[PDB]
Amino acid sequence: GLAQFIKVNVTLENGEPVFIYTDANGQVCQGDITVTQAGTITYLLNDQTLKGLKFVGVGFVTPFDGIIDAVTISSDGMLVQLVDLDKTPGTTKFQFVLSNTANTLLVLSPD
Amino acid sequence: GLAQFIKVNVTLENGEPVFIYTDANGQVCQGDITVTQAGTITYLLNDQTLKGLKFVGVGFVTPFDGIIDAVTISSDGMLVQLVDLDKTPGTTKFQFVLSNTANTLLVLSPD
Amino acid sequence: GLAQFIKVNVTLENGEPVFIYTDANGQVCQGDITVTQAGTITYLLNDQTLKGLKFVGVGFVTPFDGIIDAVTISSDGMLVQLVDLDKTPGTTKFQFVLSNTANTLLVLSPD
Amino acid sequence: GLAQFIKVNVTLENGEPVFIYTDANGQVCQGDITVTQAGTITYLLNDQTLKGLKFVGVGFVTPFDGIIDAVTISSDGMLVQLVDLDKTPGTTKFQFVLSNTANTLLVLSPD
Amino acid sequence: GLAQFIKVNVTLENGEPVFIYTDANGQVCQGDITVTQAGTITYLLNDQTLKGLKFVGVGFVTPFDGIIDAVTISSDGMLVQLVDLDKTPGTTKFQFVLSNTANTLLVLSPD
Amino acid sequence: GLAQFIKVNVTLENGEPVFIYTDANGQVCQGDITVTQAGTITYLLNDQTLKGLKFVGVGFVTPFDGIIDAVTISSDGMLVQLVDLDKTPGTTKFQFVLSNTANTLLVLSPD
Amino acid sequence: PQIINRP
Amino acid sequence: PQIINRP
Amino acid sequence: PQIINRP
Amino acid sequence: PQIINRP
Amino acid sequence: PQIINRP
Amino acid sequence: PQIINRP
Ligand SMILES: [Zn+2]
Ligand SMILES: [Zn+2]
Ligand SMILES: [Zn+2]
Ligand SMILES: [Zn+2]
Ligand SMILES: [Zn+2]
Ligand SMILES: [Zn+2]
Repeated sequence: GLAQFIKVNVTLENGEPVFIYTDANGQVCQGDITVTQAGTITYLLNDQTLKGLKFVGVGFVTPFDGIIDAVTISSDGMLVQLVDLDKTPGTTKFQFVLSNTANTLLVLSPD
Repeated sequence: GLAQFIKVNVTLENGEPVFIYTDANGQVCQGDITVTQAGTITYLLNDQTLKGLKFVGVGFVTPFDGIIDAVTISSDGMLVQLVDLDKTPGTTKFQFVLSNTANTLLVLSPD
Repeated sequence: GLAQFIKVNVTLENGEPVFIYTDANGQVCQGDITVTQAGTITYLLNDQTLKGLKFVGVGFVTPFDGIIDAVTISSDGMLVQLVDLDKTPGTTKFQFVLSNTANTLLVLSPD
Repeated sequence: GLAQFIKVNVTLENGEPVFIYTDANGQVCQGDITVTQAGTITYLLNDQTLKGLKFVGVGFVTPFDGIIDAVTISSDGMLVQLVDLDKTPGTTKFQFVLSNTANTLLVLSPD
Repeated sequence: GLAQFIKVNVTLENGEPVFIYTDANGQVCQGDITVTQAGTITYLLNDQTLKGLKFVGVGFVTPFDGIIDAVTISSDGMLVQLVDLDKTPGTTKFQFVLSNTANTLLVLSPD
Repeated sequence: GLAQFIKVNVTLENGEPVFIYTDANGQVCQGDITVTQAGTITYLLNDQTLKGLKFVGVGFVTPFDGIIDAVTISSDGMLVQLVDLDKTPGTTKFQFVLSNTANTLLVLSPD
Repeated sequence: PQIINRP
Repeated sequence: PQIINRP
Repeated sequence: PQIINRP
Repeated sequence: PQIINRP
Repeated sequence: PQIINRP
Repeated sequence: PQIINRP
């Protein structure tokens, strides 16, 4: 399989989080992966908000669709990985889920 | 303040979760609270999916807007509460965040 | 229902914790709630001990009496809420349970 | 030092927990340790309540008195140990703190 | 990068765990990865011990050598991934670390 | 029983952890306990690495051998205890398992 | 503290 | 859902 | 983001 | 219970 | 380390 | 197991 890597840069604009994805070549993208083989997608948190963001998981409105097989997370909340093991065809949408140190609300990336 | 209570009924349709909110009078609603005073909103999970859903928090795309001050959660994942302490005026949108026992993806209610 | 709010002020006297409850009007009280309808009681931690107190739950010597239906807690340990859903008549006594950063003993409010 | 062992038997009477301590010789006691040297006290949970009790810690109204230096707990909640490392003279009172599977209230042994 | 996948089959022989690694082609191997590019190694637990094994992490006697950059783990303990982000040259040895439901000892794969 | 106490001093040499055990008399030893009666062994972490080490458990390649009955751990990761309750005869080898704040790899003491 | 339920 | 604060 | 599986 | 330390 | 049980 | 990095 292929191991893809995307950096999740989070800044604040007008006091609220903005998610900017950058790829291996440092280019801004939308952090979509059209996947053609079994593999992994690794998302690395670059928190520039001063709000103590940490990944707590990856959320799905259609979590049983089989497009993503599993989610793994590092102990420090700096990395999350999506595993696609069994190549279920189709498309799914997801939102990162993060804790923050300013309040007890979870943070979601846009739908 | 006022303590409001809403039941979060989760069923599966076509294999995927459907969120139906019911109010104190057992009526289906959209589980919105137009709030006029400081208080609490308590959401009670009624999981009818057989997928072992548990609340893990409440997520916000604009988590620093001050509309909701805090989130509390029960140890069994059956209840989450929103606290509105300081009456910040405006509107916010949120999505429930749940774990499940079928896979390691988090479940979100619709955006 | 009614949403009641009490601040749990913790100071140290002679090196040991003292719990002082204050109500909405900033008055010292004993942080008892005679409750007449279904609702919530929200306790807000104001830790002035320098011992890193955080709520970890609410403890009961008679936990199956039905007077309190559920306990919820915020992720930062700054809030705990008691839920009284089904109006079981009677009286119960409880003690706050807190972790601290000085040692690995849990802290209890007086019996 | 001395390693002492006490079994914490929990039964239900009139629907509520009763704590009965038994010593090495299977005798009922009050599970007090007058301690004369540095050592450990190990408490083993024998839950006969059907309420899924697990230790979550040991609580103290005077947690900074130095009589007990540390508390350790097993991953399954079946054991807690008190460590007395530095022989601070005096007396302290404590209450076991337990989770249960029937509700989200913590269980305390009597004050 | 390359995404490699190895199944960690755990059986019991003479009452104790035996770790057998199988590769993509279902062949037994030693579950070593000579790595030539940045990527991921995903380990999938197949627990055949009846002892309720779950991954809790991956342990290293030389954890600061930079050969492996990060470890991620799934919420159910069924997957762990090693991330090699920055291609530090050299060799490292590791042991899987697992919890079990029979006792409170952690399980290690052989050194 | 006997309560034995050993200090686990961790330093760094050539960037990697070194475990030095000291006994009650401040002597360096190998932190082995030949045990002749039921009791406890308490290990106290003295982390001099600046890498934020905390115990997370004690690991065994032969975890079902019965030599050690249980492991307990303090909430701050500064203490772990081995319990030997039922005097199973024989010998076992173990490795401390620690988290660190520099990376997400677990730290093991030598095999 | 104490809670008194008077439904 | 949505929450509307009208203090 | 979105993921598109084209096996 | 109670613990009494008599060093 | 190693533990040796000699009951 | 062992990992060998040959960049
Ligand atoms: Zn799939
Ligand atoms: Zn507000
Ligand atoms: Zn009730
Ligand atoms: Zn002391
Ligand atoms: Zn590296
Ligand atoms: Zn044994």
